[PDB]
Amino acid sequence: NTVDPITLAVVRGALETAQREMTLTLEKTSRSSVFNLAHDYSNALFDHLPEMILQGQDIPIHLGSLIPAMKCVAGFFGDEIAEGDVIYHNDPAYMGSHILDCCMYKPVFYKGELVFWTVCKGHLTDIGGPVPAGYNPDAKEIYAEGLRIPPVKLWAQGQRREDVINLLLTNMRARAYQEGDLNAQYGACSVGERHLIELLDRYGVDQVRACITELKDMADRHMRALLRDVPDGFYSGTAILEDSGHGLGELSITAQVEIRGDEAHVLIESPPQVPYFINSYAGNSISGVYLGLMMFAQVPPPYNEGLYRCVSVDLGPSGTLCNAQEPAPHVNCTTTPMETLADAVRLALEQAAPERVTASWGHASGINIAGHDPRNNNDEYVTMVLASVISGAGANKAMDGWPACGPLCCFGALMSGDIELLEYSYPVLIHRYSLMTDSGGAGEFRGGSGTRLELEPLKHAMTVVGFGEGRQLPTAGAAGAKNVLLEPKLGRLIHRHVDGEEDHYIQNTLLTAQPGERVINVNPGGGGYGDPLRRPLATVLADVRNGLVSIDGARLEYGVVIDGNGQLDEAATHAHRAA
Amino acid sequence: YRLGIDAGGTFTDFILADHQGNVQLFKAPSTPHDGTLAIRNGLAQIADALGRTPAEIIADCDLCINGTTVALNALIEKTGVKVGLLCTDGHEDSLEIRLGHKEDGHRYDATYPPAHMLVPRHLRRPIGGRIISDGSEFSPLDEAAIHAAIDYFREQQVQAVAISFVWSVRNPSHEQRAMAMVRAALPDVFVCSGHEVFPQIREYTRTSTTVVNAYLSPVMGRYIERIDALFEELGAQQPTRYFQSNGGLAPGVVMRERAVNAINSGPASAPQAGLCVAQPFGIDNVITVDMGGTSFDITLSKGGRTNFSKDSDFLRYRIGVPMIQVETLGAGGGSIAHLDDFGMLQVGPRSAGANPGPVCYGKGGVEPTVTDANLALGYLADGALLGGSIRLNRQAAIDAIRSKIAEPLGISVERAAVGIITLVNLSMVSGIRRVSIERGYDPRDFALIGAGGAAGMHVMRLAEEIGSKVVLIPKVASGLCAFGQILSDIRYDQLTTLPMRLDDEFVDLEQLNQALQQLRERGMTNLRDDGFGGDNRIECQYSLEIRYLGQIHECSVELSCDRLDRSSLAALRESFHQRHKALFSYSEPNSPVELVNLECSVIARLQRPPMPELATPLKATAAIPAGHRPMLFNAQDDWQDTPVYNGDRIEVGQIIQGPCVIEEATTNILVPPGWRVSLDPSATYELTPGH
Ligand SMILES: [Zn+2]
Repeated sequence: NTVDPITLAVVRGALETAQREMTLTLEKTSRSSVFNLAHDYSNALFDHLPEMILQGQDIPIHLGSLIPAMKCVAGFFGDEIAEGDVIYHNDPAYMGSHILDCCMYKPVFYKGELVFWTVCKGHLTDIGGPVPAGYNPDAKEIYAEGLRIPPVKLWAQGQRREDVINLLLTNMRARAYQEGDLNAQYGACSVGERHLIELLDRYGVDQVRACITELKDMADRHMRALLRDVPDGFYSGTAILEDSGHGLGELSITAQVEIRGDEAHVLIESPPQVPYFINSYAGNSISGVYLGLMMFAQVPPPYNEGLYRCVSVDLGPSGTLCNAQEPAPHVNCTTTPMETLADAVRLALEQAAPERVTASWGHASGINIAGHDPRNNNDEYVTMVLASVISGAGANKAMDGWPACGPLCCFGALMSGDIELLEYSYPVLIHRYSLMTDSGGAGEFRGGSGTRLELEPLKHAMTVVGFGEGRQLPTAGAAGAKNVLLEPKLGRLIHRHVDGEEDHYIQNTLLTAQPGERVINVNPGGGGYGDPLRRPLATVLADVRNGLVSIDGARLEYGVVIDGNGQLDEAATHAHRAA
Repeated sequence: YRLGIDAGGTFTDFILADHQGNVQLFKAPSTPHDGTLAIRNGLAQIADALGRTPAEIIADCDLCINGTTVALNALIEKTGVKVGLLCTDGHEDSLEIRLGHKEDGHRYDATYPPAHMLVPRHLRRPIGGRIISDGSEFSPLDEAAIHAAIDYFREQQVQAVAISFVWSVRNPSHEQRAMAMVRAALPDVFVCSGHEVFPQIREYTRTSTTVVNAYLSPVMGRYIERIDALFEELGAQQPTRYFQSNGGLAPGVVMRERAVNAINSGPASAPQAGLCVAQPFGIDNVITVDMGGTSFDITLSKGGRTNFSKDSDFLRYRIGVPMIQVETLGAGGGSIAHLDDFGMLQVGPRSAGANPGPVCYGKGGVEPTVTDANLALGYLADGALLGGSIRLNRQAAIDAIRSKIAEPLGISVERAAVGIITLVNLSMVSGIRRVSIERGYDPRDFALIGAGGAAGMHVMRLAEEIGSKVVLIPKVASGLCAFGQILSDIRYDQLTTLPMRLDDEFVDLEQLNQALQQLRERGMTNLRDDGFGGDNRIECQYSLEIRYLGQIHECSVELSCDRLDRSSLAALRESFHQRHKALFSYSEPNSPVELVNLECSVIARLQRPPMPELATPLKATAAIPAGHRPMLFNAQDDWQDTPVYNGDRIEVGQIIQGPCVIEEATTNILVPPGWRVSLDPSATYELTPGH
């Protein structure tokens, strides 16, 4: 109650400024824009005690993965850190991203007190699995995936812990990239500290932390006030995955959401964990459920822990797909299990909120991680993020869904590489990066169509996918989306310079390509909204002529039939609309 | 001998001057739908200054400089040219891809509906040919697709053709054959080409620029037909000149017509104007903050190359053509005191404007504004901002600040009044950062230059947070947007690409030098056909843009001597290293390998303009302290009787007393405590902490 409102807004806005400063430090140097996994990071400010005070949540893969991140990092180092130190980790012990996402932690000291932590993550090129992607389908003795890093100091009171930094430099296929990117993490964390120290100087911890507690309360009350306006009761969602574990079908994520007025409690109930890198751990599943929430409430605002003070989560017993402990020793996929998890949670929350039901996205389905010995006599490696960029922003009561949206597991902040940006940087021909026909949704509002990435190696190239869910696509739209006849993704290889056509169920083995041979993967599009017989007639005609839906499509999906004729045949239009 | 036209969209700024250097200002607002009103309805009034014939007197002007951004309006009005696209097979719809996502953060929503298309896949004609990263023709140009697409373009009534091919920036023969095929099909059809608009890397940006230029260029064509006719029929001796976003006057009478370099230029002269205001004071690096009740426009001149920009994104369309980097952030004077239902006093998102007006104006004003808090602080009394029906109400602002901001926030009327303004000033600080820190270093070295309208109410406060020692206020409020375009000389930006490594390999000196001197020849030819100043000295400053291996975004490097070799090659990297250092952290260099792009901008310094200046009799400034006003500056909390001065009768600058407000018939200047100000002969108030 002694929190001055003017100075409250000033404090929060200054924090927003520092967040942008750090995010830009990484944005233009980190190589995680079109070469490392694009925008697979979020920088965040955490409290004296491990509570997140502000996240500029740009990508939600770091939505609930950061809250119980500081718990174990800061709590395992009780008193024994000091000004100038950094802790570094990526491991999913009780937290953490897929272990290619590693991150640096710096605590801020002020005249002898610990005031807040700065956290700087970024997606790295390699982590040291037998597979250059780090995304390794052979998950025997799950230690096959790569190098796991518990809390280890890589800076100590202002100096490099060279002893260990060189332990981490090896076991990784990139060296200088890794090195520069850790340099950029230290830089970003340093400016994050400098501005905030300026804040403590202008205000004093007595003011900054008072206003911060107030902001946590503001987030808490905001989320609780929203929850007051949805009915109390027990709701559930259930959605499946089948193209998993050599394509073996498996049971669903059962997301029960129990809402009592101000608060909601979330149970998960997943099937048993697997010998595949799509196992999930604590922070991963937490981000999944939080994404279930965010997909229909709101994208924009600034974020902190307060938001989730009335959202309690319970993933179920350890050793299952959603909550693993050491019994599944590794995970590279915060993509495969999490998509189904997020769908289920959102389906529950929308079962409570018919007001805000949206259509499902394509999951992104589509990775292709490629590179090898170039024309430059070195190692050149990347994930073809392009292969997995765009499905379609589902479809809403008032939206066709943009086919320019990112991860498709996720809000969409991901950014594809441009062609020339890639053909100089990589020894390939990017043969096609075009958009699909009859790959999006079917409804009163259809979904966007996805990508066709057709890639050709110039001298030698390897191809790694392993990713699941490409034939049985549970992307179904809003209870009336039809999906009468549509193409999913196929991981296809044309080899031997003859019409190879080795069609792979997306869980691809390590493939290779010779000059002239082509690897193709496509991005399955988003769902549909409602009944497509109600999609505007001129709109369906345009959409067919636009070259995203064929006549063969239109006749069966929308009940708008075109012929080798001008407009649409008055009667052929309605003859097919019995249902 | 000079006329300048600054169509600002609210009024029209008409700038007229002769050998007196007198900044004679006229107004003539024009309908958004046709601009011939400014010319013919302004020239009648310039006849009224001496009593000379308005048809005769334009003949006495050696320059008619018209900055207008009707191309921006064309992008806005959903009005343009039905554009055909010639594109490379497999990448025909990349324009619609827009690199995945880039949209969350600048304009935002829950259900962002971005990217209304300029090409709808009806005009997305692919051509089967393909080349690669070194200029090798992997597959030849598909002339069949081109012919069929031309017939189809005739079918769909296409009006302009944009062409953007893969990797043509290093082997443009494919685009050249296609453009030849179109122009040689003998259609009355303007044709753009990638290598002839923005020949650099990142195809999406090149294609977007090409398609926008196809969308707009012939609109500017018709405009130049009408306006060249207007001015040459009104008696102008010299070719007409038009103000660009590069700071110079090319269009209409040159060998290159391109609207993409005319999009939202308008008041991009702001730094050119800032230096023309500040240079008699000896300030090297300056920042202008021009604002009205509409928005805030912030820009530097030098230091980090804030002088220019990167691949800009105009409104939803990615335009790469080099422009001066400025920041337009939010609503300024007539902005609303927004207070959300989330407990956050986020004053400043949306402009009340003049139409509902501030609560001051009473024309429908409900929400308190920056004007409303400004009056609540005692900065305005009777009405001294704009030339019309002003209708100054006062207490409604105080009570509205109370009940709409102060009362619900649990803060007093005085606190909310000061706080609205605090948050606005901090927003201006943030805008300053977007170009000062993000492109360089501590603004402590620069002078702010306020001008126009509401700037005088927040510059000082803003300077106090920015750290500027010197604040400059042109006494002629409209002087900034006038000087910066009137003193515009000839400026040609000529660019190209050259992937070449400076480290890890021996630089091919002959090749790098060749590309640099060829850009010089391109500049020489640009002036050859625009008009080369007679034994007039011109300058080409080189810029090389390089990066560390594996990064995406480069950094700029200045190049002074006109040819380059080893004894200055290594220092080149030094220029880069510190530069990268200055933007990111304190020690980067291990292998600053890759160079990407090369640029030379030729400047023909042709202006020989007159400027007004004063002289002084004595030391009195006796009768300026025009009464007193109860004023609250946030630093007192007692409302001292702070003095009010009449800015129009102030004798040649004598040192001013402490905290005060200077009101002129035109505008209003704050002077917070601790500052000392005098009116320099150059018609600029110098404000400096002399206390
Ligand atoms: Zn990641």
